[PDB]
Amino acid sequence: KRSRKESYSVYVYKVLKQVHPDTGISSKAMGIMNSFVNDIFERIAGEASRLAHYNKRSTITSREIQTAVRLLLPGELAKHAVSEGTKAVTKYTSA
Amino acid sequence: KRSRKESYSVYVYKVLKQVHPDTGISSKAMGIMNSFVNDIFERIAGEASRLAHYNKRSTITSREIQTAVRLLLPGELAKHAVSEGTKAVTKYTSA
Amino acid sequence: KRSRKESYSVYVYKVLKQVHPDTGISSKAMGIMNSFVNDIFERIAGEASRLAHYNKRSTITSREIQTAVRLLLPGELAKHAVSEGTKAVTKYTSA
Amino acid sequence: KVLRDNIQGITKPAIRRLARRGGVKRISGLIYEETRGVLKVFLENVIRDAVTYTEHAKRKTVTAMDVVYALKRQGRTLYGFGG
Amino acid sequence: KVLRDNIQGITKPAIRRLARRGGVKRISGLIYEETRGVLKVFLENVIRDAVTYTEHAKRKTVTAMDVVYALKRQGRTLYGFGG
Amino acid sequence: ARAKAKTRSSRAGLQFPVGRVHRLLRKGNYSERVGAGAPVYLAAVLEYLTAEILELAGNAARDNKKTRIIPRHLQLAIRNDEELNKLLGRVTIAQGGVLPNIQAVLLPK
Amino acid sequence: ARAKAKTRSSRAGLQFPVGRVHRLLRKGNYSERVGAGAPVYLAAVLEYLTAEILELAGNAARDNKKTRIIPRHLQLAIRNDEELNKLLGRVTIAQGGVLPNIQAVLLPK
Amino acid sequence: ARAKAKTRSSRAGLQFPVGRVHRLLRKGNYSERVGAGAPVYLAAVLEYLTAEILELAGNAARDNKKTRIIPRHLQLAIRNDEELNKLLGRVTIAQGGVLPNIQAVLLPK
Amino acid sequence: KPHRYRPGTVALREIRRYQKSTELLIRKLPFQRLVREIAQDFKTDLRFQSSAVMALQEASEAYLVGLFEDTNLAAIHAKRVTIMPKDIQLARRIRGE
Amino acid sequence: KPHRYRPGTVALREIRRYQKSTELLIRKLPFQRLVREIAQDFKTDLRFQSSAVMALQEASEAYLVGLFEDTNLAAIHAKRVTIMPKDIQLARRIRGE
Repeated sequence: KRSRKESYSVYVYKVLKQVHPDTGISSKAMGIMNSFVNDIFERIAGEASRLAHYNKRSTITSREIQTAVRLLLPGELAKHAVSEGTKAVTKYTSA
Repeated sequence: KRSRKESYSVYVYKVLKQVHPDTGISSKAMGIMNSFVNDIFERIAGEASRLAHYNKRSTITSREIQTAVRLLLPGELAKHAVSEGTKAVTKYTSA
Repeated sequence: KRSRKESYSVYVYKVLKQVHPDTGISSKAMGIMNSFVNDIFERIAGEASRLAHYNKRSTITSREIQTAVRLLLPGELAKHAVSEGTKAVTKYTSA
Repeated sequence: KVLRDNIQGITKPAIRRLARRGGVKRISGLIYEETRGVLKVFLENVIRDAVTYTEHAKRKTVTAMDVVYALKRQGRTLYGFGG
Repeated sequence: KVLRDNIQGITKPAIRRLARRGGVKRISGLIYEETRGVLKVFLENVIRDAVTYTEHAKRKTVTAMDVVYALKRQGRTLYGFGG
Repeated sequence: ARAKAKTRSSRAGLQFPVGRVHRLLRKGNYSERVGAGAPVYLAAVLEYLTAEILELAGNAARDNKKTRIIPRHLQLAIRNDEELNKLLGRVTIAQGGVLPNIQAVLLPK
Repeated sequence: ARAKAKTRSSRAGLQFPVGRVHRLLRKGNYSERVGAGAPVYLAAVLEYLTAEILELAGNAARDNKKTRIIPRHLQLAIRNDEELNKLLGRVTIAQGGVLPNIQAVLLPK
Repeated sequence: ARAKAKTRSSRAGLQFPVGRVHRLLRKGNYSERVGAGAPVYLAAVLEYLTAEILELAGNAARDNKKTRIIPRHLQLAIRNDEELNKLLGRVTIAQGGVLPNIQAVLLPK
Repeated sequence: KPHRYRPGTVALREIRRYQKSTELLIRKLPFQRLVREIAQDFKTDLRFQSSAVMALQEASEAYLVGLFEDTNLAAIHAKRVTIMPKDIQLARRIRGE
Repeated sequence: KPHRYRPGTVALREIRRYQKSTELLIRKLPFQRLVREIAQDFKTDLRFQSSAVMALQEASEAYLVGLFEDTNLAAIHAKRVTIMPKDIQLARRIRGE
């Protein structure tokens, strides 16, 4: 066959059926979605790397990730993001 | 008892001497040069990391370094820069 | 086989593969290159002997031939060649 | 084998359609050639780095991924072609 | 300590001085208010970024190196402060 | 004697893969040492970000009475949210178009 | 018993530290491994840029007859070279100021 | 137990033969004593001059669409720079010809 | 009498029409010829994916339509309705190229 | 009768002066007071290194002066010599903020 190629199609498709069970996707739109995921992912990853370099910490942790999303994502979207992410932290710490 | 803070100051002062032995330096301009070399260094380093990530090379090589030199530096600066870089890496290869 | 005729061909070939890897050589222009290198060598070496004579100095060193190239070859190429020559004598001083 | 003039291949009505999408309702006659010039500049700046990306990859066929890298370095990042 | 009306602490002739550095030949009297507003927006953004940096740093004090980082991530890099 | 193979995304209760992004940060070269909770954090952030943009897109698709999402609706959704436009002002969408916008002086009397 | 200590900057024959740049790139986390010639090449291109910009600094200083440099002269140097301006459009120098520039319509007559 | 035979041309990091130039000065009958740095200095200046004239050879070859140098390229390179002309005013290049140069009064109305 | 609209009304109609639509404005084969032409100016004999060409043409049209909306803002700011190349030069100078 | 220059001549003189000079045109104490006042709004009881304050001083002056040649280009672009707030609004919106 062919070597496996990663995509974010199935996860966004679960997100869609959570948010709108009725609708479908175009593949062009899903290409934009994959580009969006990778772009925001690398932006926050670069923030994570630079902030970890700045305070001379050999680890990356979530604390600077709240720092990163609060600096990068503006305002109420960022504070919403803090809300779901920290509660996701609570479920992950409770396993 | 103190702990060091490094800079590029000695190298800037030396290269100031062999470009022009008879001229002086102000300290705040010399810090501007420090941060300038730091900024160019970080730009090239990030671009180099990105190129090494693109071609799935886990090792960074001078080939993509000079590729990034054309990538950032425009034209005249780029072609002369790859000239001294090439002749320097040949001197190191002989060394 | 015939006895060796020393010439300055291969060195100019090497320096052109630093300055233009692509471009080719005609042999009569190559003899012209040998004529430049020999003639300028003759001018500067005769001036070096002369300047060693006038200051009654027994030894040909870099400083008086620096004086001589500041004499004969004019201006910008002279001061640049001064720069590479100082660089070369300093790095050769460091063996 | 070689081509010498295709900047006129970007015709005036295509520029007019772009200007209508730009919201221009009235276009001077002097617009078209200077828009061609700035298009020339922008395409040079992107394709220089694009073929630079390509030649570092030791490829003689370009990839769209490298075009994505060229535009995102230039600050005009594109969605819809990564992957 | 606690102050109220420091937007007017940037005086009108100081704004005239910046405008003459900008090469403005004539300044309207209306100009100073929106220059205060634009300065307010810009400083608010960059110092929000800076306080975010230092609250990550577990420092109660503002450092210049954080200000350097905050300016350069916005695309308005400055030199001369150890960056 | 091994326990059941359970997934960390379910442990957070979210849908983006924790292990995939954990591997991505391990190979993306942003730190040599990675904390456990940060990939969970970012996965939740991105999944929510997809949630509001998908809500805006689906509402736009319902407004334009199409039941399969199209890039035009993505462009119209993102350009109509102020904070996402501040997030995404410098990005270009393939086959997207722009907002319907005419200036007042361009309109006739 | 052991080779005499001689630095890699001497081997490159250039003044910027090969070892410090090597160490900074190793702990700057840009790849898992680093080639030998790459930091040397980076230091060389940096010192070339410093060479030309301090040439501009020096002759701009002799324009104002001051043997010690001012960052004003640095801003003059950056703004009077078009490729260095293109490198440095979005960065400003401390106490840098602006070029002497007036619009022609602002002049009398 | 001898160290490896390594060359002074490499020690000066230049292409021109330091040893042969030293030998040609020694039997060129200019002094009975000669310093070590003088042939290195000569090697340096002759590298730089051959480098600049070869750059001129390269672009004078390239703009006439030739990838191999000709003495016409050499003549057009040298005679179009006044400083090399003051270096080489009394110098003739074989098959070099002259610059394309017509006096303005020779041209028709 | 054959019907003829007053000027600008039809122009506003293409504004609405191509602002509602997204489909691409330029003939793709001439611009493919142009990108091959300009690509050969750096290095000889490049091959192109059609995906790459279409991707770069969205990027190009986005850049152009951005600078047209800037010159719209400039021309309206100049109390005029017609764009002229000095307006575009103004916009390009303001953006910082 | 006492001497009095015509309008613009004096202004051109300090234009030349402040183009020549590099010193900071904002008074330091109310500026840093404003910085402390606004920084209080996001978190309480902040202390400032002085060099940070002077750094963000020239950052502010650079941002304003940059949008000032933007404003000047807009003003001369509209064939005027006096700037208006919509010039600054135009310049910022072209820059995209």
